[PDB]
Amino acid sequence: AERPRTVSRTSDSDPAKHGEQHEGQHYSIPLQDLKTVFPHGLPPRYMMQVKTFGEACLMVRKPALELLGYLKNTNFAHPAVRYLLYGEKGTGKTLSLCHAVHFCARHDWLILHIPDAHLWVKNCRELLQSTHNKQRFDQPLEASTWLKNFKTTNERFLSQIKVQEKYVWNKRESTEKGSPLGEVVEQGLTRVRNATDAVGVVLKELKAQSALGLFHLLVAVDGVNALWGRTTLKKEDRTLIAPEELSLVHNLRKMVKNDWHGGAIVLSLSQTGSLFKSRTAYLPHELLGKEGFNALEPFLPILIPNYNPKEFESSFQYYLENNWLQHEKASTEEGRKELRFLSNCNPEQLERLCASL
Amino acid sequence: TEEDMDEYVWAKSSSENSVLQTLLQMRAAESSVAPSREELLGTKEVEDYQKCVVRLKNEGENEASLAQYKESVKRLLNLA
Amino acid sequence: SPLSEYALRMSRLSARIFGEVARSTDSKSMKVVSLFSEQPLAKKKETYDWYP
Amino acid sequence: YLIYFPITQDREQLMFPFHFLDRLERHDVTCTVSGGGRSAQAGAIRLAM
Amino acid sequence: KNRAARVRVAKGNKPVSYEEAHAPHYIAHRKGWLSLHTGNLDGEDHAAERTLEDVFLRKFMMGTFPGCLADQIVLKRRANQVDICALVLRQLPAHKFYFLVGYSETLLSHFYKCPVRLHLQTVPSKVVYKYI
Amino acid sequence: SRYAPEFREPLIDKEYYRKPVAELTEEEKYDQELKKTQFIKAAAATETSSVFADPVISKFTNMMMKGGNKVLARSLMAQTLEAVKRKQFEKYRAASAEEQATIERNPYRIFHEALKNCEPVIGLVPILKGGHFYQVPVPLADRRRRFLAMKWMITECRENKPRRTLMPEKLSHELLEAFHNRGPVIKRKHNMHKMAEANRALAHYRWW
Amino acid sequence: YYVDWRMLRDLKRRKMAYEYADERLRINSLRKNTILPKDLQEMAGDEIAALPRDSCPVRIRNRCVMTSRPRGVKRRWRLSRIVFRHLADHGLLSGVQRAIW
Ligand SMILES: Nc1ncnc2c1ncn2[C@@H]1O[C@H](COP(=O)(O)OP(=O)(O)OP(=O)(O)O)[C@@H](O)[C@H]1O
Ligand SMILES: [Mg+2]
Ligand SMILES: [Mg+2]
Ligand SMILES: [Mg+2]
Repeated sequence: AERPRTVSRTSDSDPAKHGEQHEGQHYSIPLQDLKTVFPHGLPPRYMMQVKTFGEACLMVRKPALELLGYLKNTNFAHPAVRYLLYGEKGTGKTLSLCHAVHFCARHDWLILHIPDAHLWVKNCRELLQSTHNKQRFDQPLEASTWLKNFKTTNERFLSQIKVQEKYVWNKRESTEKGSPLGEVVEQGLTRVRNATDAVGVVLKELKAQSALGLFHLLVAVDGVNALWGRTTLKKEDRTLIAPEELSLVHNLRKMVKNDWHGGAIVLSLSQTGSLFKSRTAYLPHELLGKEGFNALEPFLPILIPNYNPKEFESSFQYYLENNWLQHEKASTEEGRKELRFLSNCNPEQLERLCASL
Repeated sequence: TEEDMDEYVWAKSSSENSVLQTLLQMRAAESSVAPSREELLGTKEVEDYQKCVVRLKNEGENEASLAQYKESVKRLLNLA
Repeated sequence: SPLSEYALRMSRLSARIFGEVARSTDSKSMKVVSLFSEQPLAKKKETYDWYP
Repeated sequence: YLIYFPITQDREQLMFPFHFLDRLERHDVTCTVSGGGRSAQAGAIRLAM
Repeated sequence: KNRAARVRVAKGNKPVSYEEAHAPHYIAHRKGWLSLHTGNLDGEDHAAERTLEDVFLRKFMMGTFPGCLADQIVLKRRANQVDICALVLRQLPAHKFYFLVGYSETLLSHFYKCPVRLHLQTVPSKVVYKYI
Repeated sequence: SRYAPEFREPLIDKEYYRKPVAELTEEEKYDQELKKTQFIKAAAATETSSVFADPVISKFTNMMMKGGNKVLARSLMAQTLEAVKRKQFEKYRAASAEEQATIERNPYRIFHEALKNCEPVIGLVPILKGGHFYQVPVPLADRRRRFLAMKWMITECRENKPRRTLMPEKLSHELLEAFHNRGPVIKRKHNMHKMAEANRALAHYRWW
Repeated sequence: YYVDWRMLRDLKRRKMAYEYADERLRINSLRKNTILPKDLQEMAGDEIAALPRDSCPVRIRNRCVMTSRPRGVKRRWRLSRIVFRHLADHGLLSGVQRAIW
């Protein structure tokens, strides 16, 4: 029947309203919030679902409800708390983190969202050296893409916040103290050479100014296990580089530390895209390693499991509600029981199996 | 060094520093006068957190052992 | 990973006990140990007594 | 079985015994397959189940 | 056509023994092995030296008992002992066999430095398995 | 074959075994009792009682497989079905209520009706008359008619596509353009029929 | 008498390699390293060269012990394929049978 179809949608567009009662219900993300809060960070296959269905709807789940609860009770005076979303492949870690990014975005937090951190440690076609420190290297294209997305999300706060120091981009170009933070972002996009340095200024400024009570800061890094791992980038001597050497990686490692206050850090682990890690590695120590684990502790691990019986029915009815499951036998009880076995209630596998059907 | 050791020793480790640093920042935010190192690391909250980290490092890491670590962090960090 | 002082000094203590090469020896120079630890081909009973 | 058998066709081969007798979700199986490849191991389990 | 160790058909007047009748593919199926040593077992050495001794020991017995051998000899090695089991026709007088046994044993014990014994079963005439 | 000729092909129809005894024709009823005393071949690894298993598509997959790479061929077919479902959903949403009714969003029904349209009914065959071979129009059999439709599809997409296009994007665009009877593979069917028309004169040469 | 003059030359090569085994070992060891001066290594390169050519153990060829056939030999029995098959096909090799499977 369609009894879970009633449970397959909720009218509470605002993430604050959500609670345990709303579990297993899909809340539509407003169209403006998709083009502002989420210009990046949504999974690639989910983005295909948003285009075809014409609407983004994120199932409310207990893991993402627990996280939103901690964010509501955040003690800004106390140091920032690192929340680590760890789970098996396809369980929904990225979209559980995107749920937290929506809650903070609607309360007027300053979103510092790194959509994927594996992209910064592999397949780089332009790798320059840094003037600030000659040991470090600069990734112009990787930094330029992030800045354009960071600009879109936080466009409102780019005029209020203002630099507290003078930054000399070139001999002929410098940023006077007091100018809006938007100017730092504008120069980075204008001159790609400084793009990897504009990012460092942005991260440094926000971290320092957040403690002054002007704004809250959500450092949401998905794929954080890349920072303390290995790279597949080679130097001019054909010798592999290390994560510390890279400029973007080094700046971020500071933001994920609990030595500041005025915000919260939400981290996620992703074995997908990871370098030199097994396919069946999901636990925090296996993916972070000894260096990554020690860096982040004390952290709060939040397990993202597979769909429970209530959530699987809600997802099954959501696909049926949009006419996605076009096979004649999919709506039947023998189809549903089959799809439960093959997918095993895994969110990603269920989306893949239903995609072909 | 720490890397050489086969059995994790929380005492004089990266964990103890990270825990002590957090507790120092927590008492400072409370506006309390700077406390002693032994005072911060003698509390029961820190005792349990030591036991949980050691289990993850020595006994083994699993969802059950990670759940125990989650509770200790909540008590140590005064999270609801 | 690199070998710290403890690791390297333990490795030399082990080699000293088990009668292994204790110094850092190139792959080329490890043939001298092989030449004098293995019976040469011409000294094996199969070779010199190949024929009745 | 979703982890051990990342391929759908191997999982379908494990589904065939139970789906045929409409006994899905009514039994708990513990398997121990050694030898062969992915497809040969799914088939051996199908017969054993 | 295969010509190996096959006593070919004539016109039904050729006597053949059990050993001769069976072609190589019947080895280990209908007929066994004439020599039994441990040198061809897995992880065992000195197959070449046992095989060379067999070739010589067969040529020695043919010459030492010329025309007196009813069938191929059977060689049995146990420990360092060698045992030669030969079917011999009753052509020679009895005392001559005692001489050739004493001679052939002592000579082959001082040549291979092992205890060698000769076991002789005398037949009235060659045993014919079938006429082919 | 390792199966003796006495072995029987397996029957993997779930409903058939659970039907009431009276609902079965006595011919079908007879075979069941006979099979109790016969040997049964083991089911193939791709033979299941799944409700989503379609023999036509399973056959089409095997005709795309190269070198025993079943995972890749099955993956390409899954991407094709998805590429067709996503192409019809886009058209459906961007269409009026009147147009929306006609649009078909079932990929399995687009695949089957696309192939049937391509099927050629009559194709030229070499037939021997007076110790000489002539090309005489012949009625193609069911199996040969079905094979030709699939082979012509897998061959237009494999070859006559841009270098950077992918098979799920060429095959989807060809199944959809053969679901409306306006494609290259339909033109290939129209050539086989056009050639048989020219050689109708030799039709009577057929002896069956 | 050995089978042929080729087996005779091979036998002598095997007896001169046994005589020069220790010598060619000690001298060649001085060359197979990176710890000794290159002047000594260049000189040891000539002392080993000066030894008689038949002392070199790579000039030995394994021949059938009974027919002196250079190729086709099986090293476990030291017989050519032709001689091996004659003994094997007659039941004279202990445990050797035809392979049917
Ligand atoms: N809360 C949710 N609402 C809707 N769909 C979801 C949700 N969680 C998971 N899914 C489904 O599961 C798929 C995979 O989710 P996601 O990529 O977020 O998981 P993940 O655990 O981060 O994966 P990976 O380990 O590959 O990084 C999504 O594309 C979607 O189809
Ligand atoms: Mg993810
Ligand atoms: Mg000669
Ligand atoms: Mg040679």
